[PDB]
Amino acid sequence: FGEMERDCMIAHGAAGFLKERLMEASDAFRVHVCGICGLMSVIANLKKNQFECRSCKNKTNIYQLHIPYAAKLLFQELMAMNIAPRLYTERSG
Amino acid sequence: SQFPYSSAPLRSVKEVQFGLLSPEEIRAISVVKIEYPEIMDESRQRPREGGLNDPKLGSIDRNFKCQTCGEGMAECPGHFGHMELAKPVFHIGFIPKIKKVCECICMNCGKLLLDETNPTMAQAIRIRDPKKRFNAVWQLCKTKMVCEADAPVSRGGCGNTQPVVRKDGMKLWGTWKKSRDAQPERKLLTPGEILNVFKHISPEDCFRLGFNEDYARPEWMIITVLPVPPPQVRPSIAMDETTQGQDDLTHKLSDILKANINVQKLEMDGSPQHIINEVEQLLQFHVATYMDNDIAGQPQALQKSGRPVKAIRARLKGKEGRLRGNLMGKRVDFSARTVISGDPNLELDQVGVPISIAKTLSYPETVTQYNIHRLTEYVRNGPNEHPGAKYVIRDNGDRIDLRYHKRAGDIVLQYGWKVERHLMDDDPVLFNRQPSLHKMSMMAHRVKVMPYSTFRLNLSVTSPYNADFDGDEMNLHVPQSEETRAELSQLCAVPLQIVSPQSNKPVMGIVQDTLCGVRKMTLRDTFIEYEQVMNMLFWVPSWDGVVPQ
Amino acid sequence: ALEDIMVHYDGTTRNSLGDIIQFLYGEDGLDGTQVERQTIDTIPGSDKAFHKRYYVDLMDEKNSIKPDVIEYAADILGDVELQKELNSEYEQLVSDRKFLREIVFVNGDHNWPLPVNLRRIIQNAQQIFHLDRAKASDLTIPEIIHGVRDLCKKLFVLRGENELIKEAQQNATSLFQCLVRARLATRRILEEFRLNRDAFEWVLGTIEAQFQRSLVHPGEMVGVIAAQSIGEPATQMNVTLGVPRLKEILNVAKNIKTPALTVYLDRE
Amino acid sequence: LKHGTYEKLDEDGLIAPGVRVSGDDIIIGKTTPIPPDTEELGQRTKYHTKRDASTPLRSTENGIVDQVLLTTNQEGLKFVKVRMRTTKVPQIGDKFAS
Amino acid sequence: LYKEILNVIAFDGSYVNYRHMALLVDVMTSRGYLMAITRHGINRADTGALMRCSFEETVEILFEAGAAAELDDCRGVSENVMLGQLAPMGTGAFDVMIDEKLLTS
Amino acid sequence: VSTSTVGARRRRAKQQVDDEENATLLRLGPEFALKQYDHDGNEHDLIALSLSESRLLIREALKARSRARNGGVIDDDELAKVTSGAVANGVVKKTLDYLNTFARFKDEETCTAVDQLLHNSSDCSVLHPFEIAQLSSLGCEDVDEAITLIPSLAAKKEVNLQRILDELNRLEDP
Amino acid sequence: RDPTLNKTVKIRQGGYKGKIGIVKEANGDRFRVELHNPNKTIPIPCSFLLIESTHGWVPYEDFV
Amino acid sequence: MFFLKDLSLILTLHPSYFGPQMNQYLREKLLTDVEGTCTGQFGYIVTVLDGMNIDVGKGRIIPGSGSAEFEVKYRAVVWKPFKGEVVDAIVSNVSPIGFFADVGPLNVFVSTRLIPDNLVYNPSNSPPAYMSNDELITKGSKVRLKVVGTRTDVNEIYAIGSIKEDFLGAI
Amino acid sequence: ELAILKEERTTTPYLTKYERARILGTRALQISMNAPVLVDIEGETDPLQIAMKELSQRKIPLVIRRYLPDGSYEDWGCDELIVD
RNA sequence: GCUUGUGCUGUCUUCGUCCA
Ligand SMILES: [Mg+2]
Ligand SMILES: [Zn+2]
Ligand SMILES: [Zn+2]
Ligand SMILES: [Zn+2]
Repeated sequence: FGEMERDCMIAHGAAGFLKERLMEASDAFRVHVCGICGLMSVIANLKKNQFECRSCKNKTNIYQLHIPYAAKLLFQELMAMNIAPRLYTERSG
Repeated sequence: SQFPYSSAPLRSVKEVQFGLLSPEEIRAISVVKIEYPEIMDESRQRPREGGLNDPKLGSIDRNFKCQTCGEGMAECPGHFGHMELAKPVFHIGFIPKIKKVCECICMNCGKLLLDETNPTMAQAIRIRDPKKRFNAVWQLCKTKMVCEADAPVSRGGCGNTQPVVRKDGMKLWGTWKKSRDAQPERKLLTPGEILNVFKHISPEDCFRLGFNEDYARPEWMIITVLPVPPPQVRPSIAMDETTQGQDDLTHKLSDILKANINVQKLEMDGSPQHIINEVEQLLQFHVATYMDNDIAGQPQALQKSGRPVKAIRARLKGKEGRLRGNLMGKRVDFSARTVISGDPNLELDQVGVPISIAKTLSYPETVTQYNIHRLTEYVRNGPNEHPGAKYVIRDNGDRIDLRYHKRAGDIVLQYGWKVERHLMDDDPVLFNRQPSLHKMSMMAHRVKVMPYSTFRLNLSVTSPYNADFDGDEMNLHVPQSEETRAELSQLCAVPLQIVSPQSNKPVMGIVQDTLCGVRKMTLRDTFIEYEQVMNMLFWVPSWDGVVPQ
Repeated sequence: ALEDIMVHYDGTTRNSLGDIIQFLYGEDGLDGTQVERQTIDTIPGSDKAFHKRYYVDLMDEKNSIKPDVIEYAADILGDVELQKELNSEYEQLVSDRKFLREIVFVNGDHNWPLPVNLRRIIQNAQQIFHLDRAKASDLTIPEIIHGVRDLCKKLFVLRGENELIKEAQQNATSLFQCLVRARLATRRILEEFRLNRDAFEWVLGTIEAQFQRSLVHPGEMVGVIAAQSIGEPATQMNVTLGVPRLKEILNVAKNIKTPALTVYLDRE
Repeated sequence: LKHGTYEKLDEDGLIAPGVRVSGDDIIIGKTTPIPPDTEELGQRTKYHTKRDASTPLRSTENGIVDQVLLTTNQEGLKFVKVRMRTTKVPQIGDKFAS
Repeated sequence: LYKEILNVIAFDGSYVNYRHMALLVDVMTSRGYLMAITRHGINRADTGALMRCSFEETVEILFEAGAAAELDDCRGVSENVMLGQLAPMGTGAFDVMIDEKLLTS
Repeated sequence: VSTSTVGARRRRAKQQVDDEENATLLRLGPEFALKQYDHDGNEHDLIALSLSESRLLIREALKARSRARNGGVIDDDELAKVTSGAVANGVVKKTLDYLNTFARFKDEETCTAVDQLLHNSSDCSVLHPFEIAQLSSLGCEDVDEAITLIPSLAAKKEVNLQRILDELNRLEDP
Repeated sequence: RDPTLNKTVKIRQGGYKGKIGIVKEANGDRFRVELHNPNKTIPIPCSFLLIESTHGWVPYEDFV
Repeated sequence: MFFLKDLSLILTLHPSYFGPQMNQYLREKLLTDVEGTCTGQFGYIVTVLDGMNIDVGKGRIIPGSGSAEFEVKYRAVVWKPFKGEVVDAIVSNVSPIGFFADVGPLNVFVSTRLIPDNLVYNPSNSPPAYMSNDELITKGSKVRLKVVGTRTDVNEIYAIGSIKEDFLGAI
Repeated sequence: ELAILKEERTTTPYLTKYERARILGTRALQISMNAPVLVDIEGETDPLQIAMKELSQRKIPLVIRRYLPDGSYEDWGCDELIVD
């Protein structure tokens, strides 16, 4: 599903179909993010039910996101080049 | 519902804040320190701790679990490590920016060469945009070549003359006009010295330069500690049945770590300055070509085969890069492709689908009291007969593969379960031909299951697709949800696309032998007898049963 | 370049930053699939033909409405209030003719894409209400005048009571109101189309409903549609022209291949 | 092992000419040795010492085995070639030209 | 600009509706000066870094965004596409709430 | 699970010493700071509650809920059993027992008089609400005892602590 | 596991009478048999088969 | 110490409950999910004031799943211990390593290393107790202790007290 | 604050095509997940057809929140928007 | 008494198919 097909689906106005194509029919992934630093550095043990961002030293302000696996890979490669992409779930102003 | 339960609330991303990573943050988010170049412990499995494939960095194996989060390969995202460098080095992407900042400030007392007393400087301060603010401040302070001990009343200036800094390779040279003519000396500006100078810059001066005290600090452009990506970023491959080859990034990190140990041992034992310079330039070259191997004006880092090293930068650019190749467009599931054929006996919004393609593709239908009997009939039919089904999905998400189930005839369906039934008649599907020049290249059709291995189209839709039947192929996409089916059937359907907004005229018409025949049949001297008239009238689906006089 | 441009619920066209690109999409706020070529009847012709077609004089007996087309033909001559209404209609038509001929279309072109096909609506009304036969019409002239005048103030492109909103709304429907007034003229309705009361009310309601249905929908990604609509002809295609000239225009090249001036001289 | 069948192989690990083959069926049986696990704790005849490296037929193809070749390579190890034969009848969607 | 584009399009007999070229030249002249449809025109805007990097000069744009501590508000379609979210366009330009008042009936 | 009305608090670089919870230093953290915000965003003060005030509030709320659930038609056990959840029932039973066995003021009017004395007093206009709650809860008898148990009151020597304690003992039912 | 998997079989009834095949899938009575000449696999009930043995063709019941 | 706090909860409702009784069902679900819970950030939530008149607002339909998400804001009474605070307690169990007390729902453990030496544990006593010449502390005896450390769990709080300072011990 | 009072609503009173598609999809999904139906179904079984029947009779219990570019919004009931 | 096994490389190069 190339870029031109994406533009055609934008021109149709079908946002739900585009989201389903690019996530459910492809690399859908779930990550946890700290609510303070906004980094994907949470250490989650789901069956032990314990979450922790060791850097920010917090256990309660943690969320889960559904993002493409390629987006996760891109953010990790950016982090490898010392760039800090921080994902926040609220606006500031 | 394909992910195991987590008590963390589910939210979406509203803002992305960019910035640089501080050494404190790199040390804090790390789970282990990488200091051993050897990948394998003793060539007897169980990779060495503190190495580039430490088991705390994450698990990329089916039977092994991550020692940091305890999750399996499917769920573990990978964890970062760090690698302390013996000497600081430049980040290859920020060297011109470091040069411009060095021009902007004073190399001895870390202060801007000009203050707000100059009205032009105040105007340069006023602009909110950090890039333009930095550009203006740089355009001003570049001219100023001497720190002012007193106000042009002491501004804290040390009075020293500002050198001329020129870039060559990754090395900056600061030419001081030491005290008409004299003998000027150009001395190397080592990364440690610039780092120390940047570290003394006040927060307010940092803000004046367009940097941010919290996220983007000027001394963080110098690498003192290197984050180590998890194995998920740099997976190993299986070249043959036995030997497995390491990724390019792993080899480059091994080279960096060897150079670091070399620098450290050399400094500790005995220090001829020339040898220090050689080995430290080797370390700088390795760190620079680990991130950018397309540096102009110097040779590329090569593999043992002679092919150049694949750097991180080259993973993100081009058609096959991360952005264009895996985010703006990707390969998707639930799709089909085959040759297309014409069918005069199909409706305008119908598509003929081969039986094998209908058996392969599926739609997950929710079991309700309106369809439970039909769905259990489909489940009894099985994955090899049409109309059948391929999977039964429980509420908890466990799939039941109907191929390898010995009691598929004894499966009882509960409300709320999902059945992945075969593609059936009148299911909306998206149909597409490349290149997709306009929005009429993707339209939603209705499925009709037919024999033989081609897709079948009404001939009036061949114009918007720009298709013919001399070998062309077209793609088909199956929606997987009720909302997505409604979107396809109410927005992208073929009848809704008859008139195009480009020229406010139709894009579909009568073509080919239908056009020739309608010209021939409507000539003034064409007459038809009663029996043929009855046949032609019965051929009309919308005919009301009344024969005209 | 155009991917993030969308029509919003206030009618404006904006990008992802909220910067306004157009205060109304297409300067008329209409969808590109809802317009057809129609002729504006006040633009062409001579002054004699325009006067003969549109002027109704209730004093002179040979330049009035025909007596076999209206049942009230007797008590019509000599009225002054009705003559004032007819004069107001004619002055509005003359103003429309001046406006179109002097500001909008100066070369006399009068076949332009507009919404709501009026000819189709009129012939549909004629077919539905059986407007054939020489039967006189019961449609009074003030009814025609007030119906057309009220119709020309219910074509809502923008909603609101602010004065700027009203000015923009009046601006957006100028050409369409000119078309409607040129077609639904009193003499034309009474003689050429021969509508009655029921047909007239049906035509007014149909015009209003169809104009409401021709507006662009908020949420449209008109930028991508414009990009595809411009790039599609480029696929199928001494002054440089074609694809190199399109490249020169889109790149804003400083040195074009064939610079040229178009110099116009004074009349003499 | 793979999901395909192995009953069409002979003692020498090679299929014989004249046998019907469907997709994924195994036509060449090959194994490579592997250092045994702690299964010497006691597994009389069921301790794994080999890993399967067999060659399956292409999933989209089927036909008849036409000829099986056995020889030795330049180095000196065994070397096999299996040829499959099938008939293709024209149908809807096949390309022709003058 | 509209006259030149119309000349180029209409020379070979083709026809394009006015609103498309009007939107194009309005984007090309909205900033007070001529903005070319190139990286020098498009990528010198105030849009988000993620939206600009996906066109051209990806790594340079990301390095500049990191050094400048840019904040992407994720309002464009490209950011939501590459984050796997419902883009604020078409059917995603509004929200759907549950009408408790009507449900009483 | 439940989220406070205070949000944001993003990453920075400075570290402060007024971050650890400490009753003696009167550092109650951000979520229990002296300044709070309601659902309307208006200014709001931290609301401490003594055992008398807490007992009155829990009894009032529980009896209101019990009356509402019964169609608008005193025992602690039945009132605890009104609530749902076995662990919730155990928690409310433990709180009811703790409050009952340490109730300094079981009367509404006595609690009202205590609250008015501890609020409208000029000396108490500077006292932190946590200090007020601790004084009304622990039932101290001596200034030295109160200072030892509550170190924050040592720095506030402009408070007529002894007479306030004697008034509290007088109001306390023997 | 059925004793008829990967065994040569002959069809005795229906539209494919007298065609030699091999049993590939056998779950509940609907044996999947590939046909030697037509490159296809067809479903068939166990009643319509004839399993080869060392002494001629045997019916399904008389073999299991 | 007890406090009044303005709390919020996110409640997700399945479409099968989209009926006229949606508001009351959400209220009872909120009560069952809030009353008696223990969150380390806040402490212990004991009761919710005005529990039958809580505004729930309008729920937002989650795209792709149909279920509505509700934001419910409420005021509740919350109790949380603090480091360095002196509170009363009741001894619940006696052990050689120390004694376990109960402060409402919270259980506080005090080790012998934080107990004065004269309060020697007597296991022969009926019931077993930590007794001195003039003091005798056993099960059910009123004790005044000072909270020194607090341990936070996923949905539990563990506190550690001490009685080695003045104005502590038996009361 | 961001909410706009019902008397001064200035957006179009007609249901757009995107809103119609999204409302039909959401209602069909809810019906397929066992939500109560507010219209009498004669013999209809398909959730989308039932949703369309509900829409034609103005019985869909959903609210559309239309967002303005500045951040404010208007709330419109599905029963007070004109549908063609 | 006897029970059926559960998956796949990477990187280049060349030749092709349908549009343009
Ligand atoms: Mg072709
Ligand atoms: Zn964090
Ligand atoms: Zn892990
Ligand atoms: Zn200086």
